[PDB]
Amino acid sequence: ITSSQVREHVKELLKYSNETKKRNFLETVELQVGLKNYDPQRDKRFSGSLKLPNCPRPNMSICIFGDAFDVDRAKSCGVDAMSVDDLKKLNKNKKLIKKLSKKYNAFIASEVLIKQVPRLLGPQLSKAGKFPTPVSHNDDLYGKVTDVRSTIKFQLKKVLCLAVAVGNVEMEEDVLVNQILMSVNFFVSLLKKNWQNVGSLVVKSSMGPAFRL
Amino acid sequence: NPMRDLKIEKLVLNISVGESGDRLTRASKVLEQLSGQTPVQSKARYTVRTFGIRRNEKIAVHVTVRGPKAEEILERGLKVKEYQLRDRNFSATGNFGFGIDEHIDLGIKYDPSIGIFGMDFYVVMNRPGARVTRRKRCKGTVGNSHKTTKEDTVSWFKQKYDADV
Amino acid sequence: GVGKPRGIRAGRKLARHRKDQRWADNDFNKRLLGSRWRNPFMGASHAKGLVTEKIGIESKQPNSAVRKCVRVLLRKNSKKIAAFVPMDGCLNFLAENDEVLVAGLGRQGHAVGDIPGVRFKVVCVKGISLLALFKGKKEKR
Amino acid sequence: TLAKAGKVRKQTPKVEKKDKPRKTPKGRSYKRILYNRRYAPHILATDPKKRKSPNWHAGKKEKMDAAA
Amino acid sequence: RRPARCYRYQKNKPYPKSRYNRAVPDSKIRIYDLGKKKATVDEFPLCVHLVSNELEQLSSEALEAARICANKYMTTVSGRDAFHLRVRVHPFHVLRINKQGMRGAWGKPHGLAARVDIGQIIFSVRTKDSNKDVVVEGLRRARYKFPGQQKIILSKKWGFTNLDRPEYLKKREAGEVKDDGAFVKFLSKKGSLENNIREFPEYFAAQA
Amino acid sequence: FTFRGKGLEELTALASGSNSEKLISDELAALFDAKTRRRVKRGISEKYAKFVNKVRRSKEKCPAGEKPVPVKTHYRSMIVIPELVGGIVGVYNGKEFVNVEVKFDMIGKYLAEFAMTYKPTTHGK
RNA sequence: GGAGGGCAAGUCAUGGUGCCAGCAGCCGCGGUAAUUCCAGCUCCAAUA
RNA sequence: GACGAUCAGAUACCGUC
RNA sequence: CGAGGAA
RNA sequence: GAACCUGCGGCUUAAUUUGACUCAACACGGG
RNA sequence: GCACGCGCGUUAC
RNA sequence: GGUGGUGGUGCAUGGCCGUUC
RNA sequence: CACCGCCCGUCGCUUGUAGUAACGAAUGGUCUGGUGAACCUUCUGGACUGCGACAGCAAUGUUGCGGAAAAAUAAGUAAACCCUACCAUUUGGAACAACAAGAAGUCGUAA
RNA sequence: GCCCAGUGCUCUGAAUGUCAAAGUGAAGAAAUUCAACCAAGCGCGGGUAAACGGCGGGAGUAACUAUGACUCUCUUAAGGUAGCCAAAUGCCUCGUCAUCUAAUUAGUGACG
RNA sequence: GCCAGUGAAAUA
RNA sequence: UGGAGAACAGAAAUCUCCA
RNA sequence: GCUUGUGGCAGUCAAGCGUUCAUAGCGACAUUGCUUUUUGAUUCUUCGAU
RNA sequence: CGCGGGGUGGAGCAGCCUGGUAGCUCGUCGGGCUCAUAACCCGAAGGUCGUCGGUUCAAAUCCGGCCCCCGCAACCA
RNA sequence: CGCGGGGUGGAGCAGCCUGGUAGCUCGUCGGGCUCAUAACCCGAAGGUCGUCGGUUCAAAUCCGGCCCCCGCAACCA
Repeated sequence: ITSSQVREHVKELLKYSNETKKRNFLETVELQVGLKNYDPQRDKRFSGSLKLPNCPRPNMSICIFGDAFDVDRAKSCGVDAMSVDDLKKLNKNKKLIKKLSKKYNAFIASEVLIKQVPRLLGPQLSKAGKFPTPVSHNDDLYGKVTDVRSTIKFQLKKVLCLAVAVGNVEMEEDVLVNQILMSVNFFVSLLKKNWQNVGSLVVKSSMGPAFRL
Repeated sequence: NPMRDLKIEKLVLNISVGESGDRLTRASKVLEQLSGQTPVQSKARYTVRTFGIRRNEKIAVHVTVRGPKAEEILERGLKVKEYQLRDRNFSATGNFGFGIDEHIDLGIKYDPSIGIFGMDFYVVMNRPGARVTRRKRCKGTVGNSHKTTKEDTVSWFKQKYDADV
Repeated sequence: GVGKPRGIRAGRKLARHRKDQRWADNDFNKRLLGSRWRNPFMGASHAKGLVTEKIGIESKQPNSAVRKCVRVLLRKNSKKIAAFVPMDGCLNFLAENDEVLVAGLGRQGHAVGDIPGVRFKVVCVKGISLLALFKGKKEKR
Repeated sequence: TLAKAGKVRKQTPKVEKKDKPRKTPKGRSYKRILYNRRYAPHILATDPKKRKSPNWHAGKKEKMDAAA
Repeated sequence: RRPARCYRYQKNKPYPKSRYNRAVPDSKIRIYDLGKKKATVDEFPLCVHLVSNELEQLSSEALEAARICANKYMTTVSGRDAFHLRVRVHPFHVLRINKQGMRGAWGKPHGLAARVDIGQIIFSVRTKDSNKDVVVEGLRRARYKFPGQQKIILSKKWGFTNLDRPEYLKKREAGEVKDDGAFVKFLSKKGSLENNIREFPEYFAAQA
Repeated sequence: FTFRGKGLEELTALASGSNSEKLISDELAALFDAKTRRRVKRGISEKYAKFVNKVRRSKEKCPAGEKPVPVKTHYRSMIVIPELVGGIVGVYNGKEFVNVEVKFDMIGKYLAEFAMTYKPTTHGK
């Protein structure tokens, strides 16, 4: 709870383990949070790294599609399909628009809708996990998929999600919790007023918990 | 002499609608496709009775071509008016120019040629001199060449062989 | 007994009673109250007068008609009189300002069923019986 | 109105009266004739219930002769 | 009206009250020639004219009355063929009246009269010889009307009339107007034509 | 630059052909609608022939001063014949005679088709 | 002086009039076929 | 008299005072 | 005209 | 309620023949 | 005869 | 002075028919 | 002519009417306080005149007596007139108002 | 007589908005500057005119004619009620008709 | 579940 | 501004040529 | 207090009224004036008494 | 005179601010309806929009200038 | 200007705090019902939700920024 105990989630919580000495292999810590919890559309992000610094952790197939040319916008990589003859029948509704825009990351496709997005395609998907975000959709979905694959930084969109990092095993305290904060930027604060907008969260590394608030 | 002279200026084609659309929105198309060039509309500087109570805008189309599509003007010269225009009888100058009335008709209608109906039966004369004083840079008064259309620009709508003399 | 008293000594009573209960008669109450003298003729049977103008009056209830009437001025009395000119052409003889002799119509009071407020008949023009002027072979001036 | 005075009489066609063929006896004579034409024994003779109207002879020339 | 006190003088330059004084109570004499118009310019010659000798304002209505009684006789003993009474004054200067109960007031127009310069010609007419006294006696009338005034003068010209110019027009027997230069003779002067003249014509232009 | 149906002249030769007998030679027959063909092929009247000639005189005698002598008729049942073009025939309708200038187009059509028989309705109340 | 009733006397298929002119003592007549108006005819009543 | 309601209208037939 | 208001 | 049909009113018209008007007028005058 | 207002009906969604 | 009249009075009328049924 | 029947009032309209009371005037009559013609009577008055005696025979004159005209007088009958009250009989008066009668006026509906 | 909307007065009233000083919280190193709540009062609600005072205006609108108890209206609390006048209030006004005069810009009696 | 997912927005 | 070409424009509302 | 427009009052000319005639009696138009109990301008005299 | 409102059948009222059509009631005149009589109803005749001009394709309609009507305002010598 | 409440048919009122449907009354317009006449009833035409944008699939509806409306508050030199 943004208090002294931050370094109790960090410093005092960095060698908890669950057995004997402390092992003999590398470490793996971070600092959990989110993306903005807005609705993955209107306003929740912009630009600027923390860091932070990471990438996947497990899988990365997100979202990118629109026309017959959006497939190759997911061929030399791996993404979801919006289909062509579906935006007039079933390419969006609940578990539909989901499918294409409901993965884990967010979305990195382009744009093309017309008079249909106030309760179907572009619509039903927003806070679900996608609704047309900033993925430099013009050359494709790879270069700006540096904001959708690796490096990172920590593009935090769709539904929660983000990253963190600072050191290895044991050598951080005030800058461990203050490294977790450092592992937060346009995700912990931003422009006009943004020093906080949530309730709680989690964190650790592999040991056991962090802040007991 | 007698070294150079005679040519067909431009084919000043113009209909005079008198509304907005989808009416002028037509005299356009019509013009445009009888044209190949596009359609320079016409203003409407100001108001009175018979409608046309609008500020300078929407009430006719201008598109007017020239040169190679020369004959493209007399492409109904002879035709449209049986190669006969304001004839008789004094000073052989029979109203250097040719009467007209509005044109148009076409939502279905069929191509032309004549048809399209009467139209802007002019785009005509006024004697001679030189070539580009309508120039740019070092501009100027044409020469002192030729006859006020008439005794000149008549004897060259007289060798498109037709009636007016 | 009945209301009336039957005493040989009570004649007076019965007498005064009759003199009293008798006022309930209009015919009585009428002549008794010198009423006849106050009418336009002053009791008289007939009256002379000057024609003030020939006016016409409308019939009443089920009848609709233009009655011929002369407004007369009685001589010594000097009253405005409504006088019905009898038979057909009659009014054609009455010239305005002539002298006329008038009499009532059936008992001085109600006018003939038809007429409205007219109580008199015209019998003479310039002292010439109307009937006389009504029949050619008689008289005319 | 007024000028509408005696409209009727003026409009009536003056018919003339049948200039007495002979005369009408005035005196005991008239009362006599009447006595004869009605109360004379030949009329009091036929039923008193079936004797004619002293003017059914409305002057009808057709029934005037049938009786006489 | 308001008498002739707003009468003959100056007291005010000349408020011709056009563009600047809008409300000129309209004129009074919208006549001017009233007579045997469309005249011959021969025919009704020898004109007698009525000159006023006194820098005054021959009022509005006044000029009217002039016309009135002018024509009255003009005709009444000589005919519609006899007159032609050229107005020849004419009535500008809109005069005004007056009416914070005495504090700075300019005039509101109040009738238009005209400035008879002492010597100027007023309501002056023109007619044939046999009309002399006719005309003359008549114009007398006016002089008696109209804040007089008076020339009742007999004339000549120029040629607004007969009019001496007598020996003149009686000399321009041959012609009418130009004359003028010497060139495009489209005033049929007689008689050949062009050829001859155009000979002599340059025949002198050449002598230079 | 306007022309006419089937050639105004071909018909004058078609109608007044070798056998210019019955007003409507079997030639003109091929041209008319079934209803008209019906009539002529059935029993057309002779009066319709003397009326014909009445227009004839009106068309020539009149100077080029384009002033035709109106021919009057009740034969509203007549079907305009080729040679009937150009003349102004007065046709009765109910009240008076109607003058109509016969154009090339009104042929094969009933002469009555132009003599308005009733004035349609204007309105107000 | 009357002839629908009271009140004696027309059941005229009479003419004119058309709620007008007018009648009517009181009932009531009259708005195109009036038994009461105007008039003819014939009737009744009292009869110098 | 003051109010509610009812009525096209209700200072009336009901209702609160 | 997509089964039709007060009636 | 819909489009036609037919009758009545209305308004037009040279003229739109006229009867009939709550069941006891209006596809009724055999219309 | 047609700006329309009624009344039997014919065909149908 | 007649004929004839899809001309007027159904409140002058026959005949017939509707309604009360 | 039978509830699409009867029917009431406000206001209006149409055609009309001058009542009862008061007041005004007219005629007549009475009361109150005065002015008061005329005449009966009264007390006067006494021209004129009759008688007797004396101045003369006589006209005339003095006086006594008697009758007696005008005048004047008081009380009285009391005409007319005025004033103060009251009665009777007639007759009069107006805009607005009022009353009378009528209706398929107007608004509603009392019975 | 009718008007409580206006101005005043005055009641427990209003579920809520201002609203000062101290008192409280937050922030700086303080000085200090931001906060939240906060009596009355205000504003909201009601009564109140033998309290100050108020008391409309135009259109149509038959049974010669002018006419309004008629309705239509636009309208502010309410739209002058009994009563009363050219009056010591009436502009035009010397109001119009009488009445008192030979005569009345006076009187009085009427009429709105 | 999810790679499928519609919809206004997908969860153990 | 005249003289030219007018189809909802045709006094013109507005369209194109020319002195 | 000037001034006199505006008020008032007289005056010339004679077209007209005055049925016959311009002036007995009056006079359009046009024009000359007097008047200082109207009114209007003006601000000289008097608010350091009217 | 200065402000502001108004003249429309024979009368009293509409139409004008929203240019193209002039309406209502009475009165005058004719007919329905009815067994008939009232009543009641229909249909006609009738306006030049005070008058003069301007915009305008078009004026009762918007705009003016005169002529009277009412209301305000007012200092004449 | 600072606080707080509000603009939705032609008028007066709803729907908004509870996103998907814009309702009522009068007025305008048509029809029922009735033997008929009132009355009474049904059905239509008509709102862009002041205006601009944002969330949103979706906005009169939640959120803003302007434009007027009312209420509080107020110290200008």
